[PDB]
Amino acid sequence: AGVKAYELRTKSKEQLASQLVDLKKELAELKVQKLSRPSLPKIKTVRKSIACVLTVINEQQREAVRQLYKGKKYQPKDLRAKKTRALRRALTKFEASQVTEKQRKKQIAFPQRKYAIKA
Amino acid sequence: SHTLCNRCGRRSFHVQKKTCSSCGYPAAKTRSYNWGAKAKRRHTTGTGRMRYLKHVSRRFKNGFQTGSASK
Amino acid sequence: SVRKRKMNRSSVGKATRRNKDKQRKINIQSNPIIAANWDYSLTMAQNYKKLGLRAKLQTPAGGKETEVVKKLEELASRSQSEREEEWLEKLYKKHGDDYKKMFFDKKLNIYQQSEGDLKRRLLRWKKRNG
Amino acid sequence: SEKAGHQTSAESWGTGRAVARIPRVGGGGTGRSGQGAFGNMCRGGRMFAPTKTWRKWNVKVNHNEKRYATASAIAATAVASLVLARGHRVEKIPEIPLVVSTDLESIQKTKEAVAALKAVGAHSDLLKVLKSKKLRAGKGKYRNRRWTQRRGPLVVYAEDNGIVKALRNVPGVETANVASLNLLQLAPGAHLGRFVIWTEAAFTKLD
Amino acid sequence: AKQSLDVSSDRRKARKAYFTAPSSQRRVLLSAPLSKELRAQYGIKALPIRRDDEVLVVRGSKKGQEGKISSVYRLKFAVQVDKVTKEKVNGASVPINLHPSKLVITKLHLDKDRKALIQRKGGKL
Amino acid sequence: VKVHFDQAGKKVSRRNARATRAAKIAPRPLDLLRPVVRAPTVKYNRKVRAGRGFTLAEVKAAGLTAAYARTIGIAVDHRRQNRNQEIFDANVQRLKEYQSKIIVFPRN
Amino acid sequence: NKLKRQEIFADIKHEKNKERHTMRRKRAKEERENPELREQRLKENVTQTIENTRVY
Amino acid sequence: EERVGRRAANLRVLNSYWVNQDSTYKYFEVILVDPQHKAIRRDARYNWICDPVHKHREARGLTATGKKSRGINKGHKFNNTKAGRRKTWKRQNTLSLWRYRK
RNA sequence: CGUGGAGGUCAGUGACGAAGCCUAGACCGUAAGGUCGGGUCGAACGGCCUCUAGUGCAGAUCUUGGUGGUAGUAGC
RNA sequence: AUGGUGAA
RNA sequence: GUUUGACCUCAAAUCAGGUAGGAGUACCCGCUGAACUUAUAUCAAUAAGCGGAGGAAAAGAAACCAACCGGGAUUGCCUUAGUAACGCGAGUGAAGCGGCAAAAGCUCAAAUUUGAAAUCUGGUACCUUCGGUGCCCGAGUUGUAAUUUGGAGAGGGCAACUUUGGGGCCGUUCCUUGUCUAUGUUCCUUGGAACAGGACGUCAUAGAGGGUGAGAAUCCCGUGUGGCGAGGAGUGCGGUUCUUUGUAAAGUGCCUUCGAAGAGUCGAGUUGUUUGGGAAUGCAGCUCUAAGUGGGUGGUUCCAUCUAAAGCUAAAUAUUGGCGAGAGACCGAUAGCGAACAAGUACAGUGAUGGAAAGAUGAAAAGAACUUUGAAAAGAGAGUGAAAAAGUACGU
Ligand SMILES: [Zn+2]
Repeated sequence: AGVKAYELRTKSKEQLASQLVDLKKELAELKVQKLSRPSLPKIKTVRKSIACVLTVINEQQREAVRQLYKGKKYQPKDLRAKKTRALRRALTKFEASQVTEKQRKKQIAFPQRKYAIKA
Repeated sequence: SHTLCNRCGRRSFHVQKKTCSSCGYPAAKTRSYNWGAKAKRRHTTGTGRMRYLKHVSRRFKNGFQTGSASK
Repeated sequence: SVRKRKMNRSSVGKATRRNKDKQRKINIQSNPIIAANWDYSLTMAQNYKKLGLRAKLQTPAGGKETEVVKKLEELASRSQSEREEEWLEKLYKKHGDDYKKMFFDKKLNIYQQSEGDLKRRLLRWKKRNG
Repeated sequence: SEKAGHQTSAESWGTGRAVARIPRVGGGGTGRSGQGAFGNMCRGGRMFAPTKTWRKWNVKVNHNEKRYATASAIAATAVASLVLARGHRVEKIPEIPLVVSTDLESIQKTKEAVAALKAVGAHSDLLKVLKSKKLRAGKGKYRNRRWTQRRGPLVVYAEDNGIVKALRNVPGVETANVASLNLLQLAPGAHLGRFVIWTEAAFTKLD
Repeated sequence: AKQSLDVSSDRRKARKAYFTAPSSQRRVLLSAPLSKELRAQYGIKALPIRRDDEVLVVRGSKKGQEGKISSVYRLKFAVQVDKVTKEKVNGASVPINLHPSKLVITKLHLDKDRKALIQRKGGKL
Repeated sequence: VKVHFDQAGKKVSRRNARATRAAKIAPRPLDLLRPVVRAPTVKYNRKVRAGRGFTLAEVKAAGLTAAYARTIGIAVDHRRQNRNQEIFDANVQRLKEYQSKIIVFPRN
Repeated sequence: NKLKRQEIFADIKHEKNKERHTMRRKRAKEERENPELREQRLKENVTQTIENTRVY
Repeated sequence: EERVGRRAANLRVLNSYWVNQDSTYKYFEVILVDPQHKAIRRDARYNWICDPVHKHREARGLTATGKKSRGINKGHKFNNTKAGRRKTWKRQNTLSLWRYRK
């Protein structure tokens, strides 16, 4: 068997670091004993556990960074979206929909009407 | 006569001229000409790995959605 | 196409899309009455003729009241600010109905409005009061 | 493909080499070097007179000639001997041309439609289809042309109320309107006298 | 005759899709009919076949043989049934590959997911 | 060499676009109201054809202003002048018929 | 790939045949040294002829 | 315009005018608009320049001087060059064929 | 006369064997070619009216591929 | 002819 | 005041907020650009090279076309038309009108808000965050806020004038996406295997298609029609509503007073380029350089049309590149893209570059257990498989 992400989600940073250190030590010991046996499948399991622990730690760090950057604009680029280079620029919806006073007055005075031509 | 090129490693880096006769290194623009259709094909996008360009089409199909599922 | 061959060979998976059927299938979404009566089986011109609504005002190129009453059925189906009301009250119980005198009221008529505008505003205020 | 053949790079050695003057590929080591190219006689070379997209595909036909052909095809359907010579099993039809009551157009279920067709002597024609189903002969088996079958009876209606959908699934049977009366359906393979099952409304509207 | 324009009646496309279909799709592909006795019970004709299910062979040289499925070979588009093996000349026993479409299910291995699927498919339990 | 192999495809695309426009524009007749115009060049001086839009004078005579007329799907031309008092009368009659035959829904 | 399949299995057959030949030679030498081993092997190995495998 | 645009890549060329001249040099004043600035982006009268289609207008000759140099104007004076000097070659050198030959 | 494909047609042929190939087998036609007798073969093809062409080889110091005399010779 | 490569 | 501070200019910051490089390149927009090929003409405003964006690009609402009873953005097709015109040979070669597809018009400059720079960038605290409010600072008066582009337009008075915005919720439209929705495996013959023939049943708005030991509607996956969901885009619209705000804004007719239009620009001159263009129009260097009842474009001694030297705009339009789909009277391993397979791979070249050969066992490896001659390779027995006259050198 192996560790589960949801189980680690309920552990503090220090506990996650200790678990990561223990798993790394176990992986190193297994690697030192790799030639002792023809094949030990537990190496893959411990590697997957280490990867999951690292992912959980990175997620916690990123959530903390987001929390400490809450509210203020111009947040670090990494936390921003990754749509594409072209879509980031070019008149975001509010700027695109902006209308001058004259055009707004003309639209309000003479808005497009719905009608039918039989009677 | 020639050495491996850092940009492409084609072994076409002229020591005397300190430039690559294939990709044009260290020129800013990668060397390529219309008459060299075979040369263009040999270096056309897709021959390599396309680490980021591969998933662009898949991401667009989802509208560049951001977040996570709701279960 | 080198890119097409790589994509087909790659295990990433094509972002498959299917919208050919929806090109022919169009849903009317500009009127509730028409939507409940529109027949997708018939063509746009055929549906317009069935509902009685003209499709093309000009003569169509080439060769060639059941529901209209519903639209006609639905076809047949301001206030003054507190400060403005107070100012009109001062005009009233300073001059009454003599708009000519009110036109020269420097103290109350801060803005030199015409007699017609003053009388119209006074009538509007009266309509909502005694 | 236009680029076919011309992709290879080759040049003519010329006289003095005691070999054919056909252009040959340059280079060496790959084996392809020295191989002839740029010729319909050469393997992998450009084919003589490559086929081009701008070949005349469609053929213009006079409208009056089309109307005459359609009228002749329709008239050929009223002759039992001519229809029999077309291969349709009309030996047991009550009358020719066959006219059915207008209620036929209102049939929705396929079972009812096929039962009605069988009851009017069209059972033999229907059975003719689904028995001649044979695999395509030649290279057309793998070009979306695997299966071929004999044409079934044709049903003509003044207006559609479900008959077209009812008879769509049954093999061989085809449905058409009086306004169109497709010549291809009427006379498949440039052959006159197809078995057509008309309707009272369609018969009246034909006038 | 097809009516939707989003479905292609091309032999080449169907052949390419079938051979390159993923395991998840192959699970739907590897479906076998249920015995009429079970059909009256659950009111369902065919269900996906899994290892724990018991099936009966009704086609091929091994007709009339029934047993539990040892494994589901999705890669080879075949399944293996217990007691259905080919005895090699060396004494080894090799299970005989069988397509699920040629086998009739005599018993079904019930589970929460299996019961949910049966209910979703209009069946009764 | 260019060959129009997409004639049927182009026709289908145009029909689909018109159907989509009708779906988006259900009550209006997919277009505006055009005037009657006499063609020039002698050879066509005796031919009457649809124009771009009614003149300002025609719209004013019809009983409505150009700004409001444009919202009722009436084409208005600000550069076309009136010189013969028969096409003007025909256009006025056409505009009156259009006004009589139109039903306008309220804003709310 | 046809060439890959042909080449890979061609080498495998040669190695298998060489190993079988060496094993058979060593077994023959040991049987010459110890004939009883040949009898023990024969008592457990049968040619499994069609006649010997009658199905009653 | 091209010289100023190349150096000021982030800027967009809007127009230019003459200011002074010399026996050895001629001086022109060029106006450029920064589409990145939020003031221009939120300005309806000028937010159109932010569209990517208007990138390097002077390079494609879309400016007042560029359009004039292309001979794009209404009148018989520019009939032969109404829509450029390149598309005409494609128009005249293309043999149009229909499904049913005319 | 013959072939690639298509519309029609024989409710055609065919795992009780379709195509191809071989045949010191015969039959039919002046011929292009077609039919059948026998062996291998295994899963498509043909009788006939039309449409269609990348449609028929004895050579082009022809192209791709395969095999001989020279020759177990010169030669290493 | 155009675009590039090398060099007692 | 022998002194301080402002305006203007010039530099530094690993200061805060921002952007351009390149790749791709079939289509577009500009510069540049030859020869073979044919008797300045012509290949040819082509090939190649250079710079710039997109899903289309340019152009686009006349200093237009016309001399008619006048038409009224640009764009693409037919037609005009192989005509005018040029060259007068060879040949090149348009455009108005007419029909079709689609139609949306607008944004600045120019006359004082002056009884109130009322405008906006940026920092900060909050909120209902593609943003909103309060405060602060700066940009701006060498002009940011209202209106107007001759189609005029503006300041006032009279209609017993007319009219009015903002934000959520669910529905509705679209995108992604999961799922349900009919019928034999009945009998006989043959076959290794029935998916083959005959007999008897059933569904068909589902007999397109694929797989299952050989041609399967009824074995499965699937197709026809409908049903049930989940996550996103959006104000295209129907309700539900919470707000409205203020002597606030807009539209029509009448009466009065005003009433502003783009200069090294047109044009002439001169030197090169472009067209088959006779009024080189158009574009390119430069001496010169104008008026506002004016100027441009034309035909007749007068009249006809427009208002250039500023800009934006979806539509019909192109597409051998990209993503994703539907098809072929197309080729079928010497064919078809060079590449059906370890194909731009092996391989050759100091390098720009060139560049192939290679598909199929058998249904299932059941891939020959075991004996035996064999430096190693192959055989002889024996055996699976319908076939080894299918041996991983395998469809014939
Ligand atoms: Zn390089």
